[PDB]
Amino acid sequence: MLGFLSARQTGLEDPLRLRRAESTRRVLGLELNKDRDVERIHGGGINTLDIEPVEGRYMLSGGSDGVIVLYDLENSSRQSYYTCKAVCSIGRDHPDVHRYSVETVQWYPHDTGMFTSSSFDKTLKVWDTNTLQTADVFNFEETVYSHHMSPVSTKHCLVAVGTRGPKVQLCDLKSGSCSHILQGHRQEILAVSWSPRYDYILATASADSRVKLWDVRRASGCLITLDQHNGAVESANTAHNGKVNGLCFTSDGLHLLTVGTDNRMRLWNSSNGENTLVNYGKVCNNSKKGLKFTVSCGCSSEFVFVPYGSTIAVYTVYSGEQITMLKGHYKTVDCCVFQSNFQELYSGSRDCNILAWVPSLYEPVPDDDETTTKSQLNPAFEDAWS
Amino acid sequence: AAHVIAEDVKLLQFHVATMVDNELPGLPRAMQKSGRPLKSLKQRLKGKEG
Amino acid sequence: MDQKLSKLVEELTTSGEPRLNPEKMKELKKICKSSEEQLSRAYRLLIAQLTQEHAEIRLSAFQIVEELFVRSHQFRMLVVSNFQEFLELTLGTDPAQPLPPPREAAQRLRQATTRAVEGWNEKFGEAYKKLALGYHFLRHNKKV
Amino acid sequence: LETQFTCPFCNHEKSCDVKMDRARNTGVISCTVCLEEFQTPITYLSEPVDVYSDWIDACEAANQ
Amino acid sequence: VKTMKVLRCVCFFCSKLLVDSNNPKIKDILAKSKGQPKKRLTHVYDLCKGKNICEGGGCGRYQPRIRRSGLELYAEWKILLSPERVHEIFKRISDEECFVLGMEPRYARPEWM
Amino acid sequence: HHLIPETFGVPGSARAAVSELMQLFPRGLFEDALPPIVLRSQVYSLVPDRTVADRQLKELQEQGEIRIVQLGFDLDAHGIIFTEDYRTRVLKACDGRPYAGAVQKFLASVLPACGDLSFQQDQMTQTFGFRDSEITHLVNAGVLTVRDAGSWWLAVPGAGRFIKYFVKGRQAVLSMVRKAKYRELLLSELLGRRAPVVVRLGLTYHVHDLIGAQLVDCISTTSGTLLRLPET
Ligand SMILES: [Zn+2]
Ligand SMILES: [Zn+2]
Repeated sequence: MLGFLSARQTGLEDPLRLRRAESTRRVLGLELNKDRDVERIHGGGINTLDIEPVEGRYMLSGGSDGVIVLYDLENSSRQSYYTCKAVCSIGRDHPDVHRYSVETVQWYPHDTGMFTSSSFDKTLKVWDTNTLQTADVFNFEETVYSHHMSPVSTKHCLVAVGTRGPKVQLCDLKSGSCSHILQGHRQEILAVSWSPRYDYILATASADSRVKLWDVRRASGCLITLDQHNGAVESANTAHNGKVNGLCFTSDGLHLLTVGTDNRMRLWNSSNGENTLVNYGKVCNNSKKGLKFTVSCGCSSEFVFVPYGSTIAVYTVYSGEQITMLKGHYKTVDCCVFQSNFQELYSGSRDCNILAWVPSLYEPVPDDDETTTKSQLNPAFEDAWS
Repeated sequence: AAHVIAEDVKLLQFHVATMVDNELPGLPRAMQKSGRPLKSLKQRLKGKEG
Repeated sequence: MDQKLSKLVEELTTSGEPRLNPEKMKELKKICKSSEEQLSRAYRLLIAQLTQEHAEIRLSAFQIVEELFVRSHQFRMLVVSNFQEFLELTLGTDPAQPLPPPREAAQRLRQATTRAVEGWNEKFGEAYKKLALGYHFLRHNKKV
Repeated sequence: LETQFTCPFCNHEKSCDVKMDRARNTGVISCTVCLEEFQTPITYLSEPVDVYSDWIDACEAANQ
Repeated sequence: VKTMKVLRCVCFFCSKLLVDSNNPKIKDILAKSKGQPKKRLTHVYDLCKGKNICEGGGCGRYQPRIRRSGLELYAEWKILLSPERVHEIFKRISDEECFVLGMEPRYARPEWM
Repeated sequence: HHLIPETFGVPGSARAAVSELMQLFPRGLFEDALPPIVLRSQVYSLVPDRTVADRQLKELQEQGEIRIVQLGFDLDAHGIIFTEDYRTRVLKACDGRPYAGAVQKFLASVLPACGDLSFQQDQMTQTFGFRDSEITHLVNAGVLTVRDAGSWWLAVPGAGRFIKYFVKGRQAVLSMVRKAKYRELLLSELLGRRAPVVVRLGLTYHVHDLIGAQLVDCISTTSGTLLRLPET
């Protein structure tokens, strides 16, 4: 540390280096609930989490109960230990509440005043955050597994919806259009994800074992089908020997991660679909529904956090190296989300907990001359062989 | 859509089937208008009158 | 060393007794106290012994775990690090992996585990976060 | 009678199966999509549809 | 019914017989069933019905568990078995192998069904 | 030395690994009819960095040193075979057989030029000029097996004997760990134990597979390497 501080003060190293090094060290030090609980509002499993992109203060949660909960993550108490309290909820008393489990919540990418929700009740809903009233509602023939709004598109406001139907659907919130379908897939579409680099490029994953990249401006059909063997454009390509149930672009958009029920994670070049041949080993993935997982941002290494049964596995994206297993939950983890500002990970599970994983690099320090106001050696940490 | 083409191949299969045998156990009879069943090639060949 | 640990944990867990032999358990405690490496191998032995398809071996190994959990921080850390599997092995929270026969020993194991875990929750759960989560999971979500 | 049911939580059709553990007089219904599970006491007269009905009733009882 | 029976008698991948033609238990059939093709098929079928692996020569690949429902076939892993590709595997059965199925290929190759 | 090491708290080649594993293969068990097969899993037991292993294997494929074949008994079941063994054994098996000329054509044309695990009918018909009857000759030879209509895996003749022995041996050797005390077994003790009659391919070959497939965890001990069933 003191070396980094000296090098920064003297301009020997760019201020980038201390910042990225310490961010990486913090990710390596994640510990369960060290400073922080999250308030138990849900009665069911936590299907989905989304941290607000503007300030990172607020987290939406959706669950198998159909409830949507909005949490405040900032410690506005003066204590070193605190609870992330629920600001407000769309509970079962609300008229517009979802009838069946809520499978994706996403903030509007450009300000916090609106958010979107989807559910196995075959709806996509648009919510006014200040009032928690729906502004628009879209209905579908089939249960929605996933939806996404483009994180970078200013030009268009399209929601991609993946359903049990074989056709991807696109809803235009500006016009209210929901007629536009993409017709290339053959089974249920389990994950959809817009490129963070390009306004118009949508990745889609399906139980047909295919990941397809689309340019939604075109009348032409899809661009690229990912072939895990690298050899041919559509006739037989598969990304996994199983269902493909999760997508995550890397934070630069240059690669796409995919996870599937073959228990493998695979890294792809997003500009042409080449399998980069990074091998992570067995990544346990039994999930028959979409799996949400996340990369880090702003670290010296790009990490990926992936549900691994009841654990969260951490890998280095490019090296394939398994770094740690975060070992908290009692049932399968369904989502995790990364707070980029402070390198804190939140995780939802079918055990109904939301758990915070927080960098725990060192303890509060005593003064040895104190009587009892020290940083206490609690007797729970003591042996008792007598 | 895959389920439409599945249902259409299923219907083609049913018609090619009822051309040879219109006395299948677990499927509806092929019929003319006014509802009379069609005579298949099997019923042409089968019985004492066949 | 390791052979003595092996023989002690066999003679304790093949015993079929309703309670531990105090002298052999004193020897096991002495070994565990003598080396973190041997305590770690004792944990890895007992968790494996708790897999045995016979309820009296599970009951014996659980009684050893209960005796050691009160007595070392490192053993508490180890046990709590796998508490999900431990509870599957000792309360049968997974209906695909139920407790083995006999029922008469399984009822002893289940009661003793419930009592022990509630005691550990009161004595340690505020320090071991995953233990308090486990207790809540039992009480509210498996409705124990 | 039907022995496979629509999940009350995830709305997937024919996603729930019943395991009749007669020896312990208990019945477990489990959804393969969301792994929500419910346990009810069963009698020798009891059948999969009685376990499913008990689960739907317990769900509507929890909505109160 | 013949389609189902022949599928249970050949490798779903290499289209060789699911039992060794050279085995004494099949040379028994080929002696005791000359000119009796239906008898050949019946005795080859009741040998093959218990196999699950192509080793018996052979590839190593496991085999399905086909079941009829009306006019549909289900291949156990629940794949509904297409008539195409059933054409493909039948197309690759050798004339010597289908002769042991009792299907003289000069007159009734199985893919023609 | 004084800044970069502070950034975070965190050599056998695939060619060497393949060449070592290839000697564990019992050639006489198959009358040498099979070319020696090494599984991709076993390579990861000697080259623990799976990414480096896979990339070096891909480079050996591009030099044409090795063939990768899908063995179908599991999703990841890839056999690694030296091209010259494969070519020699297949030509020796084809001598005077009726499919022989198409197999000579395949080994003279497709395999020198393609690394693929599978071929589609478009390539086979138009790029390499195979007649549809020649694909039938290749399937009779065992060099292809039907993947799907108009598509085929590259295969090894007689792989069923190996695959049978491997699948049963794998379950046997894994049960030797499962049944031993604590589910623990020291590797030196296992390799010293009289192998089951089920374990026909040899016991070291299987421990390298099991370790590479992550079916067993190695734990290092003062007593040496210890096998365990993984917490999974
Ligand atoms: Zn469900
Ligand atoms: Zn075969």
